[PDB]
Amino acid sequence: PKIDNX
Amino acid sequence: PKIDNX
Amino acid sequence: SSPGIWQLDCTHLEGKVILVAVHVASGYIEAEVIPAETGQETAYFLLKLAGRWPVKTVHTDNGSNFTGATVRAACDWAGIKQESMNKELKKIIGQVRDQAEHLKTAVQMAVFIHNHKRKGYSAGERIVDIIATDIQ
Amino acid sequence: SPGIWQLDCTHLEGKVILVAVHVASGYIEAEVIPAETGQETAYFLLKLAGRWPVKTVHTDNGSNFTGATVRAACDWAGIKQIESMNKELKKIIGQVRDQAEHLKTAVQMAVFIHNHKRKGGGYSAGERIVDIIATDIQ
Ligand SMILES: [Cl-]
Ligand SMILES: [Cl-]
Repeated sequence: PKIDNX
Repeated sequence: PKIDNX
Repeated sequence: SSPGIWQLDCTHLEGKVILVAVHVASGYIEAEVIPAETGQETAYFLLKLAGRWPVKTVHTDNGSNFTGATVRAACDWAGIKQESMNKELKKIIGQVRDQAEHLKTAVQMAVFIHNHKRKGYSAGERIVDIIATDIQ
Repeated sequence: SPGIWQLDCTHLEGKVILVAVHVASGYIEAEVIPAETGQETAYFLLKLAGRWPVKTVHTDNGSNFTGATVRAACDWAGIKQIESMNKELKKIIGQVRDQAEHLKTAVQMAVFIHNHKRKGGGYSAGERIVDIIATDIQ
């Protein structure tokens, strides 16, 4: 969900 | 012997 | 317009992946070796570029590392809209390669030579002049 | 003086961040590095020097500067050898931290915010550095 991952 | 190592 | 336009390409040496961002108007380049040609590493490289220069549009090859979510998410956040140069960089890398143990070091020496070589002005001079002018 | 940078280190989450500041503009380049060693410091300065016209870099002169590697990179590149700034950067990293899984990503978001923020007709650090260098070129 974060900008770089998930 | 090189710029980044030895 | 063309103050904010960059082109991003990949190139390959020694089994390793190099991304190259070219400021189209000046020919100035930023390049580095990355672990792998994935969305995540591509997004990190663009986020770095975007904090350093006023990047408005980046033209890419539209392949596998651009189909997923991360590059799109970094470009959205940073406000970015979505091979002679690879050959030239490779030329310069081969001329300095034996001076560094690591390819990553050679790449950066080549970026330095490319950006500073006198052609009146170097690419480094050209980019700053183009962007400074555009600021009014 | 368009050519003068200061290089400092700063620490978060057990990780090492180098920060280069262009003294005249306040523009910064910063990156997480795996360790505070001559080799990694030398790589960081070689990158910087290919990007901007770096003539002098002021460092803290500690352990990573006593060896050969930073000296060899600065000789090659032609480089001669604000704790507020580490605090300002850490403030911005804390405000974006939960948006990124990795600290390295948060650092670069923070560099973006610092370099592009407009504190007023009153420019950003990114505008200030290009204006200072272009003026000097002519
Ligand atoms: Cl690519
Ligand atoms: Cl340091």
